[PDB]
Amino acid sequence: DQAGKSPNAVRYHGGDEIILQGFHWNVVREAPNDWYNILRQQAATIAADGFSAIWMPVPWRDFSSWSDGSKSGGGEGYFWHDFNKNGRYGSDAQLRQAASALGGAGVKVLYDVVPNHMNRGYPDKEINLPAGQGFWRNDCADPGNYPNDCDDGDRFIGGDADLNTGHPQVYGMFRDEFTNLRSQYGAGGFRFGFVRGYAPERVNSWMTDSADNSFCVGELWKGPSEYPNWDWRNTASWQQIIKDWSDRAKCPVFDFALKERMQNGSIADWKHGLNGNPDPRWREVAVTFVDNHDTGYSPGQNGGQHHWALQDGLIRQAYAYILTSPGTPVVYWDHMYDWGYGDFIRQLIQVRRAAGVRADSAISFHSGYSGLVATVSGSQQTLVVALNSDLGNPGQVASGSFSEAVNASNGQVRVWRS
Ligand SMILES: OC[C@H]1O[C@H](O[C@H]2[C@H](O)[C@@H](O)[C@@H](O[C@H]3[C@H](O)[C@@H](O)[C@@H](O[C@H]4[C@H](O)[C@@H](O)[C@@H](O)O[C@@H]4CO)O[C@@H]3CO)O[C@@H]2CO)[C@H](O)[C@@H](O)[C@@H]1O
Ligand SMILES: [Ca+2]
Ligand SMILES: [Ca+2]
Repeated sequence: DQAGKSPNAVRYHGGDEIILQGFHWNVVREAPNDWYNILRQQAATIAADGFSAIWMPVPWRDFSSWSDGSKSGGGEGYFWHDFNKNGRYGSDAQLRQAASALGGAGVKVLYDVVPNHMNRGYPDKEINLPAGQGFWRNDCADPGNYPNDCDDGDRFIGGDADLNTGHPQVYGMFRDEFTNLRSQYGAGGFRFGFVRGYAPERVNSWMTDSADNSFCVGELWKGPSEYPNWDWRNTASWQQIIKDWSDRAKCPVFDFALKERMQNGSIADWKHGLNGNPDPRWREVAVTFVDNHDTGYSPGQNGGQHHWALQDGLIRQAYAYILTSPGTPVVYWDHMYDWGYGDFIRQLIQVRRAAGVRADSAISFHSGYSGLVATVSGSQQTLVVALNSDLGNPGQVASGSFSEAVNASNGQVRVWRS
């Protein structure tokens, strides 16, 4: 494991990580209070599969509950009331045992953190911030969903649970808990959620104070059409918007530009994600993914959230693309361990490592064929990747001598290495 910051000081931890999203939406309902025991038990496997890091669920306890007729949810971590670690995924002691086993197997533990809001109304919680002290967004006039005096980012729904993350006491609180996660729970980095809710610069401060040389990734899911008409972003590309956030927070960013193309464009169009950017400074900060607990399905209740899921017909193509390309890839728990894409992903992880593909490796796209044809310059080998393509052999598009590395999905997924 390579451990530094990028040339622009972005915290991509060497640019060589391969992350597993360590949970699905329905885990708290499917294996109540047992998740950490399960992960503890799977540690050796996760490490054997080739993952360098695991994205853990929010460790802060969440006893929330909601019902929207058919749909219902709560307890997943995103509506926490406390920093207490005895929540729906397991106890404090089990968490420590899981983190210790993962770390012991050499898998860095990244914690999902939600600074934007908290379960304000929760009757019994250890964190009680009164009103009238500027601790809350609604302590100030709130015209709509844009920054106000008590909150420099968007709000979550009504904004009534939004914290003034910039308040010295709120900043501090989070800052000490991050430090806590690092010293007592083996945290190797963080996943910042709902980054549109507070300033980018604040994530950099938190990273600076608590875990400067660690890995971080921020979730910025906000289209151009969501910015005011006068904002440069209202007319920017998805790439530009996420790139900008990355620049300010000094953290890699989830590639929603790639996700958007996978959903709305054809496969040839996948070259328009951040990870396909010709400028190394742009592609090395992209954290690529096929689906997460928000966009994808999950085993169990309601099929999970499935807000923007990739149809089954592009799953193998999608994993072949992120696993062989620039940016830092993330594998969703379910595709790996529930749905049987495990052996296929294991092979692609081995191909990526053997070719020495990393965050900044170059990528060149070929246009004389159907599908997506790309040449990836790994530090150890060159790969030719052909997805849903009429390409016949690697020599038609690359110089050198190639061997087959992967041939799946009836020739729809083909990978060759020099
Ligand atoms: O008091 C604040 C608000 O409280 C009530 O809001 C409810 C929402 O209506 C529910 O839909 C739900 O929200 C979920 C959300 O649906 C779910 O997707 C998840 O979101 C995370 C996301 O997974 C994650 O990746 C991340 O980065 O950010 C998202 C936001 O944290 O979790 C949410 C929280 O459980 O629950 C809330 C709270 O129960 C109320 O209806 C509102 O009117 C009120 O403003
Ligand atoms: Ca690394
Ligand atoms: Ca906010």
